[PDB]
Amino acid sequence: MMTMRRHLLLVSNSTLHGGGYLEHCQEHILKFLGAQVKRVLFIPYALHDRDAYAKTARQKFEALGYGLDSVHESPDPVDAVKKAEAIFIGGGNTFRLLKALYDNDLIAAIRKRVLEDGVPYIGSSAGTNVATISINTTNDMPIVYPPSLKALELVPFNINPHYLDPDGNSKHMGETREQRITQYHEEHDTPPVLGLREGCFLLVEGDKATLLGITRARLFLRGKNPTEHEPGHDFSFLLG
Amino acid sequence: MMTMRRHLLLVSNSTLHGGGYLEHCQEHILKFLGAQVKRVLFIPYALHDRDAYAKTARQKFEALGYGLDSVHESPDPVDAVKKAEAIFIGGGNTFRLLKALYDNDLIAAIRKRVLEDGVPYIGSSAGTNVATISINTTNDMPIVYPPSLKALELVPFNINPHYLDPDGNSKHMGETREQRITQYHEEHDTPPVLGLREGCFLLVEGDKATLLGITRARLFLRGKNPTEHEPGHDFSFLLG
Ligand SMILES: N[C@@H](CC(=O)O)C(=O)O
Ligand SMILES: N[C@@H](CC(=O)O)C(=O)O
Ligand SMILES: [Ca+2]
Ligand SMILES: [Ca+2]
Repeated sequence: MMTMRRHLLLVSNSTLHGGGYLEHCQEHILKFLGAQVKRVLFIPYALHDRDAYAKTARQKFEALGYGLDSVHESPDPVDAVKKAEAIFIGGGNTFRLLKALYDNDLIAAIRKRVLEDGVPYIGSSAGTNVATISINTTNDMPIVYPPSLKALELVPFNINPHYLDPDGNSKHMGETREQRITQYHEEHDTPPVLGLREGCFLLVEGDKATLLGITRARLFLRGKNPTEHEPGHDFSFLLG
Repeated sequence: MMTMRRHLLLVSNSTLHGGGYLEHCQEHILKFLGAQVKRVLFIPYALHDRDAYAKTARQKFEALGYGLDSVHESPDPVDAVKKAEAIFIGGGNTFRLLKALYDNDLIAAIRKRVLEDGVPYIGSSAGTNVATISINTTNDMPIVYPPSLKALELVPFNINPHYLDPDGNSKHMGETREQRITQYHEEHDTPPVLGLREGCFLLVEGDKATLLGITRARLFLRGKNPTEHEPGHDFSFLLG
């Protein structure tokens, strides 16, 4: 089971407006990884310029006291995952990210490292999407075609990051985020969808899940009214 | 070739705020279908309640002087397409729509009816997406998984419907529509992306294409600055 093995920090978004990269969650990253993790394995696949992405993430994690290895600089990404002390998958285009995880044979390897070996996993945004059962509730454009929407399944429910309340000033006739999720929940056997607004994130420790941050999360359950939850809320019931 | 065979009316959105279903484009529908088309074959697959969707579309098209058959009430959808005088694919969830076109074996049948038999095609929003080479530039959530993102290819370029200018009042850190398309244009061999704002639509007659409506279209070319185009603009250069 998961009880003493699963460690996830699932961030909705990397940056608050006017703030620094990972600044709003930097204390939680520090607590989550702890003092005994020396190096973090970064996965930059969600963005096109992997070199510049790794440089940005390395600057921040080195400022936090961690070395940073990018899997795109490893000659054997599978081996890099098998040796990682901690894994951070950054945001970007979720379809591009998931296809690249499949293309580099990393789905099973990351699953084993996190769920069986207890290696801590950080996701930001698209990296949070691929931590879930599937990317059915990403906001991103399908710029490439992954072989499946199934992802790492580190948790069995879906997440909608960057969750956005409807705009009352708006005459735009496109779907609201809630309307899009409602349509998902018309399809067969779909699981709960956790809408993490920007500024909030989910800490998973075994079979415990906790909302952290400074904003509310909107939970979408199939056939039910959406419910709103304050930082500190216990989401353990979403875990098996 | 296409010169005297292809007839498309590609609408960005069905309804102006405060207006009626297809009201803003109803005159163009009338000119496009003409007086000799008696019945329109409707494809409601983009929405979950196909019965209610067909009822809504039937009310409008009957008010415009056309009978309406919904392919979801046909016992052989392929045969219904082969006999259609005109085809209208309505908006909804583009992934759900495309998967259902594939599931009902309608991609080839619709392609033949439109491109070889000269049958007029109307798309609205998601129905405009599936008229293009692929649905890579839909705004919709991947609530189901079609076998491919390739669509009808009635035109060889991509369309982004409901195109939305960035919000200057907004502190939301999610991608702007332009940022999403730019990422598409980082992938290999991608074609032009026509951003149809709400209120504008594309009329295709053979190898001629014209912007119609009351709003501007933003054209995205790979590696180039986006360009803005007024109603009446000649987009024929996007066609082969
Ligand atoms: N593209 C987003 C993910 C999403 O909104 O689904 C990000 O990684 O920032
Ligand atoms: N879901 C939209 C299509 C899109 O925005 O891509 C519609 O059919 O209205
Ligand atoms: Ca991010
Ligand atoms: Ca529509």
